[PDB]
This record gives sequence, C-alpha cells and structure tokens, in this order.
Amino acid sequence: SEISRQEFQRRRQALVEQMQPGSAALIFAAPEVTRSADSEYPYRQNSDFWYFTGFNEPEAVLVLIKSDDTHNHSVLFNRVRDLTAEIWFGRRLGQDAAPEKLGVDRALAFSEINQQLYQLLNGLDVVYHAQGEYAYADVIVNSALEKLRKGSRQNLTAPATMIDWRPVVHEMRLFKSPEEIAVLRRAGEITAMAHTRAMEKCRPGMFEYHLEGEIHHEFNRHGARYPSYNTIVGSGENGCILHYTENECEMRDGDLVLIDAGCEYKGYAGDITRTFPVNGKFTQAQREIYDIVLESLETSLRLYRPGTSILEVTGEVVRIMVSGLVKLGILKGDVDELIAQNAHRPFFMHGLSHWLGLDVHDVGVYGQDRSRILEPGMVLTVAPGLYIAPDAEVPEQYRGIGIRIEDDIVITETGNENLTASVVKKPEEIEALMVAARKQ
Amino acid sequence: SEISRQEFQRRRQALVEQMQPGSAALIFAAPEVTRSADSEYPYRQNSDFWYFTGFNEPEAVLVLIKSDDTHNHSVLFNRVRDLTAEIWFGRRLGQDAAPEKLGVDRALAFSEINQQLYQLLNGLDVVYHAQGEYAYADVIVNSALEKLRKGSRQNLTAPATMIDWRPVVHEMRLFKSPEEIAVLRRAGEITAMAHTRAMEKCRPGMFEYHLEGEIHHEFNRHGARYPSYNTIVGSGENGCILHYTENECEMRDGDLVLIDAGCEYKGYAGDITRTFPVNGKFTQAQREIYDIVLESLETSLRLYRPGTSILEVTGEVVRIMVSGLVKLGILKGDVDELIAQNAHRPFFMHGLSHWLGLDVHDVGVYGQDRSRILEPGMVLTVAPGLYIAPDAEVPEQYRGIGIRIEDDIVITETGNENLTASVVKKPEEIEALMVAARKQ
Amino acid sequence: SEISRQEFQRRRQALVEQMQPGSAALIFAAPEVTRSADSEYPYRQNSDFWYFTGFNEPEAVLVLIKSDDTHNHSVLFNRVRDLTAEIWFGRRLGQDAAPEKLGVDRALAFSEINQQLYQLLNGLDVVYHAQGEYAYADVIVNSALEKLRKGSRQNLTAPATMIDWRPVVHEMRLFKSPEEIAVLRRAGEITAMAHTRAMEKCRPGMFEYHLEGEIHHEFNRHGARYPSYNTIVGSGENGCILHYTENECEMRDGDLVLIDAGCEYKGYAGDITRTFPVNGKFTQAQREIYDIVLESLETSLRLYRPGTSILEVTGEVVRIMVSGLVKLGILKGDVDELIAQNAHRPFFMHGLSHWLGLDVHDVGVYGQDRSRILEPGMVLTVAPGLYIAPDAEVPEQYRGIGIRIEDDIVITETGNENLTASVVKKPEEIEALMVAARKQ
Amino acid sequence: SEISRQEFQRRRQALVEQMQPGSAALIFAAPEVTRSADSEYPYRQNSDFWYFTGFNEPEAVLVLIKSDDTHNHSVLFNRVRDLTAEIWFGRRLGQDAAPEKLGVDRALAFSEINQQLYQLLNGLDVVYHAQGEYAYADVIVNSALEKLRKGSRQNLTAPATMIDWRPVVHEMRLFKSPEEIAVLRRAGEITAMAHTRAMEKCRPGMFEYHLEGEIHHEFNRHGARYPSYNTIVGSGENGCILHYTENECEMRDGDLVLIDAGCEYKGYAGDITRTFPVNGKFTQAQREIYDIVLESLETSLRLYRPGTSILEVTGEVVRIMVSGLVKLGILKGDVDELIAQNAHRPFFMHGLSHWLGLDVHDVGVYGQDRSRILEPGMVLTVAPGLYIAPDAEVPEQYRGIGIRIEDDIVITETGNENLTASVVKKPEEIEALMVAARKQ
Ligand SMILES: [Cl-]
Ligand SMILES: [Cl-]
Ligand SMILES: [Cl-]
Ligand SMILES: [Cl-]
Ligand SMILES: [Mn+2]
Ligand SMILES: [Mn+2]
Ligand SMILES: [Mn+2]
Ligand SMILES: [Mn+2]
Ligand SMILES: [Mn+2]
Ligand SMILES: [Mn+2]
Ligand SMILES: [Mn+2]
Ligand SMILES: [Mn+2]
Repeated sequence: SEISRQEFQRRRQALVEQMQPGSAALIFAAPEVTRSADSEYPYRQNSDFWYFTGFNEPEAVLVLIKSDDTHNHSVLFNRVRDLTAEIWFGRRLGQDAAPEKLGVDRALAFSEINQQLYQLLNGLDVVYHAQGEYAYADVIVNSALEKLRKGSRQNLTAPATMIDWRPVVHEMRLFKSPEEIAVLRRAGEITAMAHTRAMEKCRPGMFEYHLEGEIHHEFNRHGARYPSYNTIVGSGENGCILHYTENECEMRDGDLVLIDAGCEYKGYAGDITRTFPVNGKFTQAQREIYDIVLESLETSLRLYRPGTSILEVTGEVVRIMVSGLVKLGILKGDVDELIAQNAHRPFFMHGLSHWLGLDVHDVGVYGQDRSRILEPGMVLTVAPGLYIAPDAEVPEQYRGIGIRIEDDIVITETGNENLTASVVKKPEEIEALMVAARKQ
Repeated sequence: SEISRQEFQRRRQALVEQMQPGSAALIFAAPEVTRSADSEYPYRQNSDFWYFTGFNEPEAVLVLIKSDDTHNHSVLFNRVRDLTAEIWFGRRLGQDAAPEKLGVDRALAFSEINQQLYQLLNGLDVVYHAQGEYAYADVIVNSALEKLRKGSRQNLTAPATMIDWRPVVHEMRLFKSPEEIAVLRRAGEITAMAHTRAMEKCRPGMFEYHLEGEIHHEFNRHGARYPSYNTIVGSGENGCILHYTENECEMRDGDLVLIDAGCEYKGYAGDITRTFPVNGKFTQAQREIYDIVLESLETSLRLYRPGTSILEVTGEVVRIMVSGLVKLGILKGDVDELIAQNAHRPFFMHGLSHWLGLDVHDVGVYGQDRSRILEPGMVLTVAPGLYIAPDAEVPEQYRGIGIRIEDDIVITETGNENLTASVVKKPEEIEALMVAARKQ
Repeated sequence: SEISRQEFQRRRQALVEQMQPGSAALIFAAPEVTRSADSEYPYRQNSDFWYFTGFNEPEAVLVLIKSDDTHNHSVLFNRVRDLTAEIWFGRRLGQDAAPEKLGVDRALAFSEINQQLYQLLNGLDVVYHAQGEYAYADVIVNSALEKLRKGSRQNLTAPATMIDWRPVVHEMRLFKSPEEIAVLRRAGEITAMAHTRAMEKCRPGMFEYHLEGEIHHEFNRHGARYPSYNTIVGSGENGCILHYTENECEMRDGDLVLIDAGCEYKGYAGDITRTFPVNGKFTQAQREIYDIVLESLETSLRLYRPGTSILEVTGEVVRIMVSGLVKLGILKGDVDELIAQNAHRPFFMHGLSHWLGLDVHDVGVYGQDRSRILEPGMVLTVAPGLYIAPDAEVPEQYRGIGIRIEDDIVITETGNENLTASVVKKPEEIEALMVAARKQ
Repeated sequence: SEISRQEFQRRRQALVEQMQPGSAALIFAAPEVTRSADSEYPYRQNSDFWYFTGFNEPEAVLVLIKSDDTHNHSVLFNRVRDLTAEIWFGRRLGQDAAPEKLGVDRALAFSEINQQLYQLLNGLDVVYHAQGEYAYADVIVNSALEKLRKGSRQNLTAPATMIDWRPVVHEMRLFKSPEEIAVLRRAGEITAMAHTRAMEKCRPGMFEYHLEGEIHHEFNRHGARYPSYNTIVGSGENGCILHYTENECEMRDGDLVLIDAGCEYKGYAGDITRTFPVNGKFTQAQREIYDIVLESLETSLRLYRPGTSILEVTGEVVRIMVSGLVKLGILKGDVDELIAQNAHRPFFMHGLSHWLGLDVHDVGVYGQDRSRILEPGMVLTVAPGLYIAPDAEVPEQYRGIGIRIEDDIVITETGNENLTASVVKKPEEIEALMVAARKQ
C-alpha cells in the first residue's frame, strides 16, 4: 500500500479550495542535515512537503497559486539535471520530467527561486507561509516580499497578508484517507512482526541494542528502511526512563525489557510498545504490575470510539491504575480521594494517547487537556504504563519495574480498529511465545 | 578495544603542550539535530569534542586553561542533574561525577556558561576557538569576548588573539595511537564480516536495501550500532553513481552489485567496498573490468609505505587502468599519450585514497594533489574503481558496469597493514564463497 | 501649531476601525543609532510610531487590541522610571504617567515585553505587524508567536494571520488633517525664512557650508531644531549633482548656487529649493535656463488641483522644457518628436513631485508612473530643474549650470495652496532682494 | 590645521611595523545610517578607518599586507566610478585616482571584495580584524576565511590566527602627533568661541535650544560643520541631568544654564562645559557652589603633568569638594571621614577626566580606576561638577543647582597646555562679559 500521484494532487486541490482568491501557498522541503563533518544523515523530507508531493529531494519548493475562484495552478522549484552532480550523488528528477511525474503544472530550477518567486507573488493579496519553520525558507520569502515592497517604481506590489497554513494543513493530516489508513495498517503489521521477533530472540546475556538490531532488520526486510523514531530498549531499571535510547546494558535473567519501536513505511509511523520478561517468565511482582497496565489498555481499546475523548478514556485508566496500586499496597488510602489528588502521577506521568501519522507525535489540535471529541479517521496510540522507580517508597519487590504496553488504533464509525494486535500482549501468550522460541 | 579515560587525558595534555601560556582552548559538543518535527536523529558527538573527552552528551563545552608554562587545568560545562528530564530523556552525568569519570578538574552547569565563561577568559592573551564550526558556539564565545572588551571599568580584559585549533588538532588526529589502530582494526573486522554476509545473502530478486539490512544487522551484533556513512548498494547501472544511497531497485540476475558500507565502532569508521555478481558468477565482460580494478588495488597495497604518497601510488594505478582499458578497446591510442591526456577520467573520476578515523573522510592535510609523504600511523582507504556509463561510447558489453574495490590500511614502519583483507576480493574467491552459500 | 494628544488618539481609533475583530496592531519605536563609538545621533522617532503617539522615546511599543467590534484598548510598553538612568541620560515618562499623558489605557515596562506580549496576542485571530521594518521588532514578535505556537499544552494559541499595517497607515498619512496642514504651513514658512536669509547672506568667497549654517540657525530660532534631510548647497558645477551635500567649495563670483533645504517642525518636513546667483546678478545664459525652470514651476502651480495627476502635470512641464531647450539650441529637432523621444532626460532626470509629510519623501501610493488622481489633503512638492553637465554637447555658455526651483503645496477643493511662496523666485525679485542686502 | 596624506601613510606604516610577517590587517569604513525611511544621517566615518586614510566614503576597506619583514603593500577597496550614481548622490574617488590621492599601492572595486579578499588572505599566517565592530564586515571576513578553509583542493589555506588590532591602534591614537595637537588646538579655539557667543547671547526668555543654535552656527562658520556630540543646554534643574539634550525649556531669570558642547574639526573633538547665570549675575548660593567647582578645576589644571594620574588628581578634587560642601552645610561631619565614605558621590557622580581625540570619549587604556601614569601627548578633559538635586536634603537655597566647568588639555613635557582657556570661567569675568553684552 502507498499514496499515489493522484492523491497528492487531490490534497493540493483541497488546500487550494480553502485558500483565498488571489493568493499563493509556499511549502518548502527539509534541509539536508550534517551528521559529522562532510557526512549527512539519511534525508528525511518535511512531513507537510511530503504530504503534498511524495517528492524526496531537498532544494525544492511547491508553490500553489490561486489566481481567482476558478483558476489555479502549481509551480515546483527543484534541482536542475546536472551530469556531474548526479554521477556523484544520485539522480535528480529535474524540470522536464517533474510536471508529469508529480502532477504539477510547471517546474523551475531551484537556483532561480530568487529571480522567480517575487514574480509569482507580485500583485497577490495573500501569501500562505509557515513562518519560522525553516530559516532558509524565511530568508527566501522575506527577500521576495522585500523586493515587491520596494519595487513600486517597477509596478510591483507585495501581498500584505501572510497566513500560516500549518493549522489548515494539520487539520487535513488529522483525518486519514482510506489509502492512508491502508499504509498505516501495513506499518502496524511490519512493526508488530518486529516486536514478535524481538520477543522470540531475546535471551539473558544479550545486550539491549541486540534487540534494536533484530527490530531494524525486520523493518528493513518489509521495505521500511528507517524507524519512525529512535528505538527504546529499556531493561530492568532502564524501563523507567521513558525515552531510553542508550540501549547499552546487558539484559539480565529476572528483569523485564520494555521495547518501544516503530517503523516508517511510505512516510507513516508505526509505534508499538511491548514489555516482557528477559527470561520468558514473569515473576509474581512483575505480573501484578503488568496486569494493571494490560487492564488499562484493554479497557481503553473497548472504549475508544467516535464521541468520546482521550481525556474521558484517561479518566477510566486512572481509576484502574489507582485501584490496582491500592490493592498491591503501592498507594494507600481511599481510591476516589487518591484519584482527586492525582496520586497515580509518580507512576504514570505521561499521556495515554497521541495522534499518529506522517509524524509519530502527529499534528492536529488536541483541545484543552486532550478533550477534543474523536471522529472517524483519527489515528492514535494507546499507551498506559506504570514505572516504579528503584528508590520508590513502595513494597520492595516492585522497585525498578517499568512497564508500558502500546497499540495503534484508527477511529471508525463503529468504534476503533486495532492496527497492532498481531503482536501478543496477554501475559500467558507472551510466555507461550517465548517458551516456544527458547526450546528451538 | 576502546579508547580509555587516560588516553583522552593524554590528548588534552598534548594539546595544552602546544598552547601559548596564558590561553584557553574551547571545544564544543555537537548540537542535537531534528529529523522531523519533535523527533531527533540519533545523537552524533562532534569528532573533535569526542577525541578529547569520550563524552556523548550535547550541551557540553570543554575548556582547557593554560595559565602559564607549568600550570594548567580543565573545566567541563555540561548538563545538570535533573530528575524530571532524566526520567523522560535519559541519565545525565552531571557536575559531581564528571571530574572523576572524565578526568577533568572542575565541572560546571551548561546553563551557567554565559555567567562563567567570560570569567575564565578574563586576562588571558589567547583563546583557541574553532570559529564558524557551530553557530551556537560562536554566539557564546562572541558574547563572552564582548563582555570582556566592554568591561574595562569592571577591570575585565579580552584576549586579543583568537587561534583556530583545528589545524593542530587535525594533525594530532592524522597520526593514530596503537589504541586507535586497535579500534580501527576491530572496525575493519566488523565491516568485513558484514560484507561477507552480504555476499552470502545476495540473490537475484532481493532489493538493494535488503543487503543494507543484512549489513546493518551485522554491524549491530558486534556493538557497532550505527554506520559511519550512509550505505551504498548500487546494482547494475546504479553502481556507476558513486554515492548511490536510494538502494531501491530489485537486483537482477546478470548484474553486479557494488556495496560501499562501513561501521562506526567506538567513534571510528570502517569503510569497505566490494563489487560482486548478483547471481554468483561474473560474466566475461564483468570479469575483464574487475581484473583491472583488482590489479590496481593489489598493486596499491604492495606499494603503500612510509616515504611514498597518495599521488605517487595514484600514478601507478592510472597506468594500470589506461593499459587495461586500451587492451579491451575502451580507450584507443598510445598508453603514455593517453596517460598524459588523463584519458582514464571518464571512467575513474575520484581519488584513490582518503584518510580514515573518527570521520570516514578524516581530517588532516593532504598536500597539493595529495602529495604529502606518508608516515607510520596514518590510516587511509585504497579504492580504485571503473565506471562505464550506460551510454558510454565503448564496446557495448561494458556499458552500465560500475566496479569499486576498497580496503582500509594503516601505514607501518615496514609498509602497511590491511585492516579489511578478511573479506574476499579475488574473483575466484568471491565466486566460491557465493557458490557455497547458494547451495545451502 | 502642533498635533495634540486628542489627534493622536483619533488616529489610533481610526486604525482600530479598519482592523478585524480579534486582532492586535503592534507599532514599534525607532532604535537609537550610533554615530561613532559610544556617541549616538540625535534621536529620530519612527514616523509611523510618532503618527500614533507623539512620543519621542526609544524602547517603546504601542499595542492596539481590538477584542471585538465594540471593545478595544491600548497598551504602551515604555522605559521604566530609573533614578540613575535619568540623572545621566534624561527624564523618562514611565508607566504611571503614560496613560494620562498619551491617552492610552495601560502602560507596561519595556523590559517585560517578552513576558507580556505573548499574553496579549494569545487567542487572537490576526496580528498587524510591519515585518522587516526593524530587526529588533521582528525578534520580539517572532518570539511571542513561537511561544504561542508551541504552547498548546498551556492552552496558548497564536494568531495565524499577520497583516502589514503599512499600506493602511500610509494611506492615512497621505491625507492630511487641517491640524497637519497647519503644521506643514508653519514648516513652509520657517523653511522660506531660511532660504530668504541664505540669499541675503550669500557673497562670493563664502563657502557652500556657510549657507547651510545660516539656514540651520534660522530653522532653530523658530523651534525647528533639525533639518528634515541633509542640506544641499551646490554652487557652480555642484548644482548638477542632485543630492550634493559635501558643501565644501568656495562659492565663486559668476556661479549660481542651488540650495535644497527643509526644516523638520513637529515631525513634519518643509522642502524648498531656490537657485540664485552668488554675486546677485544672473548672467544672460543663467537667466535663459532659469526662465525655463520658472515657467515650468509657475505652470505646474496653476495646474495642480483635484482630478489631475503628477503624470499629467509632468507632461506639461516636459513640453515647456523641450520647447525652451530647442529655442536655445541645447536640443535640436521637432518639439513633438523630441518629446516622444524623451529628449529632455539628459537635463531633467528626476520626478517633478513627491509626497510631503512626516517624511520628506512621504509615504503613500503614487500609482503607475505617478498617475494617481489628486484629491484634497494631499501635500506634495513641485520641483522642476535643468542640469547642464560641464561636458554636455551644447552651446558652451550653458555648461555647468544646475537650476532647480521647488515649492511645497497642498491640494485643496479649489486648486492648491502654496506653502512656500514667501521666499521669492522671480529672477527680478531675487536680484532686487540680493541688491538690497549687498548694499547693507 | 589638518592631517595630511603623508601622516595617514606614516600611521599605516607604524601599524605595519607592529604586525607579524605574513599577515594582513583589515580596516572597514562605517556603514551609512538611516534617519527615517529613505533619508540618512550625515555620514560619519569610522574613527579608526579615518585615522589611517582621511577618506570619507562608505563601502571602503583598507587592507595592509605584510608579506614578510621587508615587503608590505596596501590595497583599498572602494566604490567604483558610476556616472548615474554620482549625478544623484555625489562624486566618488574611484580606483584610478585613489592610489595617488590616498597614497595606497592598489585600489579595487568594493563590489569585487568577495571575489578578491580571500585571494589576498590566502597563505597568510595572521589576519588582524576588529571582530564584532560591524556586522557587515564580519560577514565579509568570515566568508573569505570559510572559502580558504574549505578550499584545500584549490590549494587555498586560511590564516589560523586572528588578532584584534583595536588595542594596538587605540594605543597609537592615545598619543597625539604635533599635527594632531594642532588640530585639537583649533577645535578648542572654535569651541571656546562658540561658548563665548552663547554667554553673550543668552537672555531670560530664550529657550535652551536657542543657545544650541548659536553654538552650532559658530562651529560652522569656522569650518566645523558638525558637533562632536549632541549639545547639552541644561538650565535650572535640567543642569542636574548630565547628558541633558532635550534643550526644550524656556530659560528663567534667576537660573543657571550649563552648556556642554564641542565641535568636530577635521575629525577631532572639542569638549567644553561652561555654566553661567541666565540673567548675567550669580546669586550668592550659585556663586558658593560655583566657587567649589572652579577651585577643583583650577587645582586640577595646576596638577596635571607627566607622572601623575587621573586617579591622583581626582583625590585632590574630592578633598576640595568635601571641604567646600562641609563649609556650606551640604555635608556634615569630619572631612577625612566623609572622604573615606565617598560622601561627595551624591553631588559629583561622574569622572573628572576622559581622553579626547577622534572620539569625544576617546580610545585608550585608562588603567584600574583611571590610575595610568600620564605621559606627554595624551589629551584629556578636566570636568569637575556639583549637582544638587531639587529634592536633596540640603539647605534649600542650593536645591536644583547643577554646575560643571570643563576644559581640554594636552599633557606636555613641562605640565599641560590648556586648549580651551580662551572662554572665560572666573565668575567675575563671566559677569563682566555678560554685563557688556547685555548693554548692547
Ligand atoms: Cl537548481
Ligand atoms: Cl544545565
Ligand atoms: Cl524598561
Ligand atoms: Cl563598487
Ligand atoms: Mn511508542
Ligand atoms: Mn507513542
Ligand atoms: Mn567506501
Ligand atoms: Mn571511502
Ligand atoms: Mn527639495
Ligand atoms: Mn523634494
Ligand atoms: Mn563635555
Ligand atoms: Mn567631556
């Protein structure tokens, strides 16, 4: 599953529909990023630029011009064909091929952007520009507008109104098309396969980074070359560090390992967390905490649907957590009083859910305290966890346990679809999977 | 093999030895780098900062103060301990532990750098600073010097002399210690294991990126988590693109694949290229070009030694290439006349060798046309290649063949040591390796 | 005559009337400007900031908030009272006194602008800001908007629309109130007195700068402390340099001197040019050129009125010039053909008229080729000139003559009012004035 | 008196003498400065650039190249000849005429600086550059050095050492040549004539700014077109504001007026303060404070000589002030105890003396607490004052009196020469001067 030329074109047209007549929208590619000295990180296109183009080159700018309410057209600035540069660094689309390949009306050399952009903006009323997104883009836009402002004797005029297109575009991205959901479904499947592999490979004595290696290899073999975020493999006390990425420790017999990892497939993020015993068998203490986190996730998966909110479901999870922690002696007191005091916060200190899409922490307005009412087409994670610090003032068998269990879901008319249920999470199913692997 | 605290300390002392009395040297950590939105690439420390510290955190500055010819001391600025930040993002060394851990005299919070740096520079004659390396560092240094310049009524004075420490430091890095050579030797071994695995796994129908996945997994399993540069897997015509990293094509029965890949192990780069038949058997045309590139590499490996130069060895390779290309009818004319015309350049358009170390294209002065006389302790690649474009005006059986064969060597008293000879390169040995794998 | 608090308030309200509901307009003071080292030029407030405040301090920002269509208010950020700073550098209005003095609702310390501005912009739909006017202002505004954009978890939101208020404000400034016209009338009178004095003082042997001194002293004695632009005193060949300000030469018996000078009175510019003989008597050649420029000015003064344009009047002047130059043998050919070829351009190479107000080259849209139809309340200069270069291919008696004659006018319902006719310009009247002075 | 081409050349050679072999010094002109919109302040050349050139154009850079210990040469970058630009804005020296006019070896167009500067710096060991002086200059220098650093394959190398030439140059400026002293002597005479005129013109009812007008006219008529700093005319309570420049009040019968004003003559500053009665007659209270300030100045003028310091002379002034203030009942207690408590500070809160030269607050190291030992050739002001605030807790007849009396001196072998004693300061002489004027 992928997103096709015609869908990128539909998206551009949907933005044009929202624009004022006599306007232009400017969407800039990501800069290349140095890793060290003259070496660069693998290129990651800007998510918004990608959303409107599917074009993976730097030094490119998409310009959508809405001349009036019926007439509009698109211009791409992009790197010119250059034999020497291409022999060295890779093929370039160039100007001749771009209109057909991408479905834009005109293509111009990026090297000419300063000579041409002001001409495209001249006489318009509004420019849509994400000011502050990139320094290089602000320089280009500000230079064009200055030329126009100062150019009255050459009959030039600048648009006086500049509108940030991010809010409009991010609201578009918040609601996925069926084709996007298909891509996210495949991302979920690839990511789940990777997590299953990690559980089947894990043995005491392996290092945390070895599971990262298994995961990344599995992503790759399905055509997801890069993770959507840096893989977390936190064993023992490291599982209490939410974004632990050192992944440097030897995994010990008797510890849990928490793996939070997701692929990037056709631009879209998977995002799964599974926690499991390094030696294949939960201890009683580990199982007691695990059961609370799993009940939280299972209840959330039952509840999420159009018309509820992340805030509402979070309230249900908090009750499950406080109730469970009271039963184990980790919290002491009346459950409702403890809930009123947010007594769970030392142990569950992050949000339950975030949007998912072209970014792992995807764009889109959450509302105050994540109260926005859910509607079909929204995609989000569901990620309860409990983290009992090594020095917590709790019964000592619970100290140093960090557990998170996370699935990705899409809100549907009828509830939600779980995109990542193909990797096990019930403790008996985890143990059975690991027992079978450990016998091989 | 690794580099230890005491070696980082020796390096700092060796820099201090070269500094003027009444001076300070400022070495800044790399900034964290955005991948997309709020997600960052995996952190890569600045190579020079790493060289003097082995410290892998951002927001850190090493200050070496040479008060006079006998007295000197070191101050590290680094992130403070912070419970919330560490629960979220990872452990921090902090100030209390840093002096013992890193072997520096004093540690201060990075948040106090603007309040403290000018005090350390006050009254000194010289500041050593890599101006232009990082914007954030230039802002900090310029602000400190401005405070001092403008502070005469507070009895402050700025050093009037600013010296770029890069030339001195880069000359230090050019000559490896035995411990560095041991780390590079292990990097070479890990990288060679990865290339052997790729040859044993490659089959027609696999995608280029699948070999990247095999390679990266092999790096990981030996504790080299990240490549030293973006892996190149160029099959067929893609092998004629020198830094081809799209790695997107299905590898065809009858094509060669060129793999240029290297690990990063304890900061140091491996860098190997091997080219081999996708189907396990060189065609006659492929073998004819391969033999020329291999003779070039084998001759270079015989020649490299103290007292010669990259330029001198390149001359020998050019003769081998022109002679071989004349024999095949790719070039026509008198060999010496063709050499005088640089007639090989359409087919071999890059350098034979680059320095290798903490960067894959390592630091250090090459001399005009890479004429610097080689001495023991220098580490470099040896990478002849021939690239016959699909539209080259040559006998048609050679079109679209790209071959490079690259090893990493250290110059020794007695010649060179080849760090990467544990992956095969003779064509009969490649074929035998692949035949054995293909039967499994 | 001056502009009063109540008029500044009316102007602010007139801007608020044009603003969208749920918006804020930000108008920033001018920075102080270094002359050399720690010394600054005399402060000149930004004309737009002045227009809305009459406040002559730096480090001040006017914020007009239109909460909805009935409710609006104003906030000034300005320097705090500070005993030491005021003992040294001058009194400050401060926060307590500002609301009453300036007629604004609230005043806050400029030192708190970054802590407070984002709070004023939070939740608004539109911000009016002159982007690119001042770097320091762009930094403040961009920082506030970034805080709001990144502050969703603190329930902050940024206005997505930014509108340049310059076009609206500059159209306001283009049409003067009766009180503004009264101030400009006084500026015209002061400037005319200064030009009369210069004619009465001028003698062969004085330096050009001596007339500048007379002019500036006369401005000062009427309470116009500063010129509106750098005074031009171009004698002989220097009169052919349009903005000649060196004013360094000894004025010679037999040369003309061209003086272009204007005062700044309560912020508003006068702008007069007079050309006259250094020795009190025009030569025949000087009179011949002078008569053409004077006819051009006199005809323009008859013509300017509502419903014509600068372009239309310029056409009449060009005909007068070409006709006159043909009669003298400076141009050769058919008058209408010469007009069609713009044959006057080597001798009259600037515009006839510019707007006049808080800036000498005042703000406001001219239309293509200065074709905008004139309406009552517009104020403009009328400044024909002829400049015959020392090396011009013309009869030799005309070489090195530069003549410009310029008056300031206001367009009225009934034609125009000449604000600067109190300094003579008819050649016989100039000669009589100078003869009378020279006898004293 | 002026500074000539040969002296500017001597200064350049004296700097070259101090430079390391294999170096270049870069000295940049001042930017032009906006006053409002498209109008600029009158140009003021950078004092250091002026010191080495006497060249009054922007867009100019002096490059002094010391190739080795015997060979050196100079290159000027400056604006090209341009007929249109010169017709509009003034004559330009250009490249052809500059070598002879200024005494430099070569001149190049400023528009070519980026194409040429790196070529001049290539292969040098040291660049002398005033980093942070001007943004535009730092951009040019940093760009050149970056080209060289990155240009090893083009055989380019950057100087690794950058030295601020300000300390060396400012120490040169601190010691005046006889020709400089002659120019400062004329500046002192012009400034004194202006102050005498102000005393002779002052009448109750005139505004403070009227005396500014008289002063500026007198500067002008002697060929000092511009003041060296903004003129202070503080009458009554305004005399207690040290840099009062509003100059807006009507001067009252019974008040003093304090005038601090100085011309700029051939680049050099005069700087005189005189305080005198608006009505020509000191009151008893005014005379009592005046006598203390005058004794302070007269004693300082007796004492200043080689081998003392500003700090030492200040101690003598403090004793005079405390003793005088005790006698009047403004201070109460034991004189030596009061001196130990710095009890004079509420009334004398500034320094006695500053260096004088191309800047009014001239360059040069003062030493801690202005303790540097004076030597012949140093030029400085001597400016005691007493300022009794309107709300001071002192006998009420002294409230609101601000008095400063300031002369300019040069340290000689034999003591000092007073450059400004031609304007009176003894109270009986002030009164006699004003009585004579008031009778006319
Ligand atoms: Cl391009
Ligand atoms: Cl910190
Ligand atoms: Cl403030
Ligand atoms: Cl130029
Ligand atoms: Mn996750
Ligand atoms: Mn997540
Ligand atoms: Mn390689
Ligand atoms: Mn290489
Ligand atoms: Mn004018
Ligand atoms: Mn004008
Ligand atoms: Mn003074
Ligand atoms: Mn002074």
